[PDB]
Amino acid sequence: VFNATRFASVYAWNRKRISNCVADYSVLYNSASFSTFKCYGVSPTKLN
Amino acid sequence: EVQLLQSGAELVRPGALVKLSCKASGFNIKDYYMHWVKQRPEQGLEWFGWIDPENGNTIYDPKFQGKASITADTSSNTAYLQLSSLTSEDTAVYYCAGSGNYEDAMDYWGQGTSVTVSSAKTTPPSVYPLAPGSAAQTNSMVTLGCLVKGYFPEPVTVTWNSGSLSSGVHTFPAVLQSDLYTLSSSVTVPSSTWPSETVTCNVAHPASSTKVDKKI
Amino acid sequence: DVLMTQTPLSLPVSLGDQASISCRSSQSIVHSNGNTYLEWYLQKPGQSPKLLIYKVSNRFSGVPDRFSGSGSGTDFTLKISRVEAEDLGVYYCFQGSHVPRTFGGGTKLEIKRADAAPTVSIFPPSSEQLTSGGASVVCFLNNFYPKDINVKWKIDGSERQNGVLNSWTDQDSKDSTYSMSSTLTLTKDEYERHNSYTCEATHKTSTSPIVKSFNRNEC
Amino acid sequence: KNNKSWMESEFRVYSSANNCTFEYVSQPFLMDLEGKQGNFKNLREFVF
Repeated sequence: VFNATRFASVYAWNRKRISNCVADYSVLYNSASFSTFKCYGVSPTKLN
Repeated sequence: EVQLLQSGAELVRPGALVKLSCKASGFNIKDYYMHWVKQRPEQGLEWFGWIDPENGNTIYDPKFQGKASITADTSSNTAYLQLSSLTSEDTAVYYCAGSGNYEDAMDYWGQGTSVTVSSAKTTPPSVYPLAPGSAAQTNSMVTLGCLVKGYFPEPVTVTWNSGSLSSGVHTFPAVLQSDLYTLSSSVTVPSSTWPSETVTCNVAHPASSTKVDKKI
Repeated sequence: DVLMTQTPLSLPVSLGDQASISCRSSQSIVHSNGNTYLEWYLQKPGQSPKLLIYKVSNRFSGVPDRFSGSGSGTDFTLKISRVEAEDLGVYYCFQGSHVPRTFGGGTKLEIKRADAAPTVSIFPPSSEQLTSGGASVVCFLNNFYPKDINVKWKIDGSERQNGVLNSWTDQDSKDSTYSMSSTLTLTKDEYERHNSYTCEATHKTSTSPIVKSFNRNEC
Repeated sequence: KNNKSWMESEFRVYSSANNCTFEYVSQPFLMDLEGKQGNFKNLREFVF
């Protein structure tokens, strides 16, 4: 998803449903591979 | 007799796409399979694929995979074949088949659509007469010709004496060369007519609204 | 990817005779129920293929009774009890089954008659065409059988292939013969730079090609 | 007939599907659809 070849336009933003799988957020939040990262309402550590 | 109706011919530039229609006549397309075919004079018939209008399943030959998709219109009982990414090798006559009479044994075929991949544009013909030269070219019957060259698309209506002369009249199929077509016509007439009686070849190309009357 | 070969490639049969077209398949399609998934077709000159026999042993509706298919294993043949003029065309074999369908090379059928070599005549380029800046040499071949024939052009005795267009006609409805045209496309400079042009016809009924020649100044 | 096949040919299960919130697929395998003569040699019981 984050490395897909193309993304939809800002007005045509795609809404994708993710379910029936597991999420490993350790590689995402803690890799420091992204310029900016913030969360609203819940801290990233708690979400894990 | 169940028949399938297709477009007469298509003119497409390289890299573009065409959509060939196949309208059902005398049957409901939803109850029968539909097939498509590609044919060229050098190899003969080449099978393209089949589609099930009611199931939606489609199978495409590897020779055409990635070049075309098959669909149909339920309301009009019309089957459509989309031919895209075409090149010179794709110039072929395409047919559609279906209406197997509730059995996977029979089918009915349309007249076919001639699809040509070229950049040719409508060009009027250049008509010149083929008249005898030296007196040595004389027999018991006089043969006269009429050449049509440099036109597109084929064919060009060629006759003699405004259609009043038909005995011995022969017209040959056109040949494509360098985005242009060429054909010839000839008529054999009694020696008592030529040169005493004028023999005229009439050439008409409705595509370019060209009409030439050349006497011999 | 089924492979099949049709034998013979072509065969002439006179009116009232019988025609036999055979096909060989690389996969067995013979069934114990009496049917064989191989459909026979006839493509008349200038028309699309029309189904003749379905499942080999069952004749297609609307087809004349003369058409009937038979065979077993991987070798199958189509038999016409009596052949007519309207039977002219190319016969194709069509395997069925639940795999990507396959087509054959086709077999050509002709109406047999007394063999005759083509009559070759050449017309020089017109004065108007030469004035316009072009030139065209037209060679007419008429009244030959069978259809199989080829034409080559020579300029001053040198083989010429560029600009040669050949167009064949269907079997005559009256004489049962074939006719065709051979046109050599030349420019004014090309035509005037040479003197002699020859139309050579290679036909099965003549070991030596039929030769017709003319000179530029004879126009 | 010959070339026994006995494989899926037509798909009448449903005409179309637009929105899918769940999906699951099992490993490849091959099941014998060929007809058999005599008594019933298989029994399948499901509770849903």
